[PDB]
Amino acid sequence: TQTVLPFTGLNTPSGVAVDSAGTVYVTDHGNNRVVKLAAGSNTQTVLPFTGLNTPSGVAVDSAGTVYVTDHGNNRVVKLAAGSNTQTVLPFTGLNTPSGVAVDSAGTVYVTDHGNNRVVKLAAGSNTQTVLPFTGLNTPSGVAVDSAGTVYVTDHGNNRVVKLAAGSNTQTVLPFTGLNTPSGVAVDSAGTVYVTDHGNNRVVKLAAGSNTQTVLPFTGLNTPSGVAVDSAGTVYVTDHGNNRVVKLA
Repeated sequence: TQTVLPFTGLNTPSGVAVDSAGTVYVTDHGNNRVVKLAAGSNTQTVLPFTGLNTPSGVAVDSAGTVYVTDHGNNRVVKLAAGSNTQTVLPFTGLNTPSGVAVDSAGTVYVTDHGNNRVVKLAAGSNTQTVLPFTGLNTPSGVAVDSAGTVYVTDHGNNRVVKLAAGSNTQTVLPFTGLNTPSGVAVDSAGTVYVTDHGNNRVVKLAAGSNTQTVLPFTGLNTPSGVAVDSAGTVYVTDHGNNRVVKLA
């Protein structure tokens, strides 16, 4: 049984993320803002980002710092926890950052939609590293697990790829029948979840498995972002329906 979250006033929402407290963050892309809801509350909070233009992905780190990708201004911005200071991360050469993820060490991973690459920047660094994915076509969703394995939605090629921590060669995950997929997420068991945008469904694949499961969402309409919390609850931005839904 899915539950609709009590967000209000969303338009064409994009990324979703969930922090360790169960607080859910949504990129309300059509309104150039990020909104959050705490577990159990009915009051949503608009975050103090300024100057966003066509945001898409959102991530939240351990300390509560929020990262958002911004298509108009072609940048990734950080909203500092507490101070609420907004800074632009010093990525270089982006053409339209799509997805963002942050790992336990504060390293920020971004999909570079126009340049068919994934780039990462450690905390406070002026060195960005291009990850050795190959043959991507308009990558969008990205996620990183506690091991450092990176998962990328290769949107143009209707597939999901991973680069395991330690490896130099990507693996194509054995998802089947995806169509223009968008968001991706990974839980602490290594189960991967993907928004199969073009077939209105969310699909999941347990670690080391070859058999995917279709999650029992209903009435999704062109879904976009996906996230999973520490209890296994899956959150999907139901983009075409201007809402966010969750499934325990």
